[PDB]
Amino acid sequence: KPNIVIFYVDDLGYGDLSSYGMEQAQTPNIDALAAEGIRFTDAHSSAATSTPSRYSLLTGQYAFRNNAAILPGDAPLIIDHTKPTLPKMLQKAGYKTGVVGKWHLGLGDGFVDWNKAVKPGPIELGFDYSFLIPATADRVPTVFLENHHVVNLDPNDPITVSYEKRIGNRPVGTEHPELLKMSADLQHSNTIVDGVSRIGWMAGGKSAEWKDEEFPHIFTKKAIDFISDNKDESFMLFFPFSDIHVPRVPNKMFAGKSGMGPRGDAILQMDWMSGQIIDELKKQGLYDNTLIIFSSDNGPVMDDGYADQAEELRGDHDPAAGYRGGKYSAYEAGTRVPMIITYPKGIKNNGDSNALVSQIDIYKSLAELAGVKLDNSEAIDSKNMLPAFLDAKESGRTDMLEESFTLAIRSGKWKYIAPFNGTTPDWLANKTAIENGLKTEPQLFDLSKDRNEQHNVADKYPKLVFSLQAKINKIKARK
Amino acid sequence: KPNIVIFYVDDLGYGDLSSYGMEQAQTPNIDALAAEGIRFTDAHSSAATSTPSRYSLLTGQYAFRNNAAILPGDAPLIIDHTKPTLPKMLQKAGYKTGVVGKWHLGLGDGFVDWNKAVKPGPIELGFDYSFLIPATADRVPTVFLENHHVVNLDPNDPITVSYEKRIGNRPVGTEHPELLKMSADLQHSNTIVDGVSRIGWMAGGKSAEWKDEEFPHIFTKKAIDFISDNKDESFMLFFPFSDIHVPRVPNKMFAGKSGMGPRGDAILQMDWMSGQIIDELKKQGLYDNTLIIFSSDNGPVMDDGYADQAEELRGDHDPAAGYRGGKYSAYEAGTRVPMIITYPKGIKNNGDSNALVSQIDIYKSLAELAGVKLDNSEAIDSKNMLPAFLDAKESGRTDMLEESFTLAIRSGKWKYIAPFNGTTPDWLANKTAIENGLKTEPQLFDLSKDRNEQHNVADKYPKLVFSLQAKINKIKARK
Ligand SMILES: O=S(=O)(O)OC[C@H]1O[C@@H](O)[C@H](O)[C@@H](O)[C@H]1O
Ligand SMILES: O=S(=O)(O)OC[C@H]1O[C@@H](O)[C@H](O)[C@@H](O)[C@H]1O
Ligand SMILES: [Ca+2]
Ligand SMILES: [Ca+2]
Repeated sequence: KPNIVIFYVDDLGYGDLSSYGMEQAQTPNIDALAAEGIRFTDAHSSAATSTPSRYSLLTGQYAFRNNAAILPGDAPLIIDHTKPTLPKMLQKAGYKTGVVGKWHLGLGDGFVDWNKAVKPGPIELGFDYSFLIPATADRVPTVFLENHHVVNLDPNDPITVSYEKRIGNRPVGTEHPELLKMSADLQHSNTIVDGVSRIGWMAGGKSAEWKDEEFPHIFTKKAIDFISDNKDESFMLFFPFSDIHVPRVPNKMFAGKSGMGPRGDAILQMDWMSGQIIDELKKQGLYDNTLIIFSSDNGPVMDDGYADQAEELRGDHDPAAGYRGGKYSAYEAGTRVPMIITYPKGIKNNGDSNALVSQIDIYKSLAELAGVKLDNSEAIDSKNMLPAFLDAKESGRTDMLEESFTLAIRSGKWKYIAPFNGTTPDWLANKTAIENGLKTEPQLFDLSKDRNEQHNVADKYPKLVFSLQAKINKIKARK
Repeated sequence: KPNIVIFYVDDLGYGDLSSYGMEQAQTPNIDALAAEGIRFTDAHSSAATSTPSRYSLLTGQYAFRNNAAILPGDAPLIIDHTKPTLPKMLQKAGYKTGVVGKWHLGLGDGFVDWNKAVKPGPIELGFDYSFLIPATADRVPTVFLENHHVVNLDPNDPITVSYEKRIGNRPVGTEHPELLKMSADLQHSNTIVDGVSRIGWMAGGKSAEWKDEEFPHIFTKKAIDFISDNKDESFMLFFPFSDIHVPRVPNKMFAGKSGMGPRGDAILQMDWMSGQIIDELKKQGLYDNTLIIFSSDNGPVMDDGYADQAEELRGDHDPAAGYRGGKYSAYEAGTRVPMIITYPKGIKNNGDSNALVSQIDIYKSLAELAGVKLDNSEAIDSKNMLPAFLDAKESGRTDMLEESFTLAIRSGKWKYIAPFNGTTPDWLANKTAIENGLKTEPQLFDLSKDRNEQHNVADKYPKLVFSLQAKINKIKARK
């Protein structure tokens, strides 16, 4: 039974790898995986934002089924811990499980006292070991959580977090721009730590504050500690990167080296972080009997809140590589992300694969790998794609959901986006460089003639529109 | 029968890899090789300069036995095309052979007419295909030699080359500093090509003129085509980089990216080119039955002829990694260079290896691997080291010669340098930033206690000094 490692990059776009087209900088370590293994060209995150994609990846359930949406850093755990989870399925098969990186699935069951035992958390979800950034890099609280406790927390300088009003004695970005390494939009202009303002306020916790620049070393180290401690048994590591999420404050090992600014330097950081872990697996002789899944939680974004020159220094770079949309979108670039799989022992055919695969398929696929029988209720929306994960010649799905602020479905070459008639959060206004694809009219595209989704042919094909819409409706009605 | 790829870097120091301690730049493709295979810490080129090390590589025979030393671009071939070579030996075992990169071994047998079929050359030494820089990048002729003919030669505009006198209409660096990308010493201030002045003068051949900045594309493209043409037979690629020899004119992809200027930038270019070919083997499915040898032709130099900010932008980087000497030197860093070997289908044990081994042993090791018996008189100074090469727990040599302007020998922990009572090139006086170990006294070091050869114990060990000189004497006298 192989080891499992899931490299999970924050906001990595389809074209954000040199093995997926990037010319202005290279990602040699990740590029090496694609050369050896299977490079997926029609693989998808379950959603176009973070919290819902992670929810599906770990539960095998569509995010809308529990209304999963981008969370604050003090939100309660959105996964019901009394139910099967992907890591839980693996412990069953005898795996040691661990997660090192950004969480963003919630913590606790109502009110998080950051100075006491924090639970339910990952450990209650079937992870033997955890070391987390609570939410995202740009949200408070601004600390690491190891298993059930905040790291380097001092009793006499206790932590409190607010998303309602300003608390504590830390400067805030709006009032002290001279303390800011980069300027930030109003949503991101609250409590300053390590010269960067964040979303929300945090009081206390000086001993426990993180230093963004120190991430690549902190997180690779904990990972390697986990691989070391558990090398004598079957282990699974979930490594959700904070990179390349804002704020991009890359390490000086990378800063200014991509020629694309902090966004590009962050891609570089990710690729070096990946390499440290892969190479350790190589040195310790674990690599050949390890299945590595490398992917992303959603599509790319340039300016996501900070004045980090992403647009000014982008040049010719296209982080979606010719697909319409990006982060937050129902268009292909919202969910169509790099996925690369390596497993020397088990891959029958290396090469590029265009199997229609969604990250929600990982659940049942690993189950088959681990030899675990699933309940009829466990991972209901998941499908076994293990053949297509190990053979670039196998096909994957017939049809596939993509979740955004609306819902969209792929059925072969067809791309349908259901009409949206709700309201969207105020911060979405900031992201208009990206076409979100939310219209009150139906949209239908043939990606085989129209890869970029520029020609809506729903008036040409009402037969098809009605069909695919009922499919989305029927999916929502699955009981 | 495994394929064989030899990556052979120019002037690569023991510490010019982050897998060997380099901190100011990252060499991920080469470090990935190190992590998977065996990383050698006591591995040596035969000599502390280019031509002789290359000579002992292909002949399995010490350089002094033919007075082999750094050659001008118009020197006749110094390897006897009538006698066996490493490529010829491989041809006996069925391999399709090729060399892409620099040569520096000489061409022809006296007068080279560059506008006609150049023979003898690499082809008569058992190479099926060759694409070459005839000498060094800082040496005329600045053209490519493909098999027996100059690439993109226009017969109306014939090439002539001289190292004695100025010929032709091209400007020289001594008259036109305004035309240069960087300033040079007077040795390197002759003919200007692509905005860099060379050693010696070249008339004619405008269409053949290469461009340093395109070297990575041109040469990785000829290597990959060589592979992709012979993916179906057993083959061997000798891939002698011009990186990182002076002039350092890195492609814009790497310019300014290392922090250490052109010298470090050439290291990044080296690594990118390695990954291009590594990734090719992996994509075509060849990697697992391919043995890769990665090493260097001699130790490191900072300033070697051009003003390229090597020293200024060094920081705290030590290319000799604490070893004494370097390029041209009789001290350890003159020959002790990085060496790495992978061969997924053959490596017994991976890891780090302190086997005392030399590049002269690659001949007889490969002849075991290819199963070819050698004459009593073939590769006579070569020894089979295949077990140390493929098993990180295996040891190597009892003794080992090191060649420079004097002779030295390693004898386990012992290092002895034979006194030097001779004369040296005026240009070596441009190289005094490095200690060359040329002394009229004998030198003895216990590398066990004195890694950086600081304490000459010739006085404390008169009998040992006699024994090791004696062996050097006996080694010269081998008929
Ligand atoms: O990948 S995500 O965690 O979904 O990104 C979360 C996003 O939420 C938005 O409200 C912020 O303006 C963004 O700056 C970003 O933090
Ligand atoms: O790497 S080597 O080919 O050994 O170096 C040859 C050297 O010859 C010397 O005359 C020059 O001053 C150096 O610039 C360098 O070209
Ligand atoms: Ca995300
Ligand atoms: Ca050299």
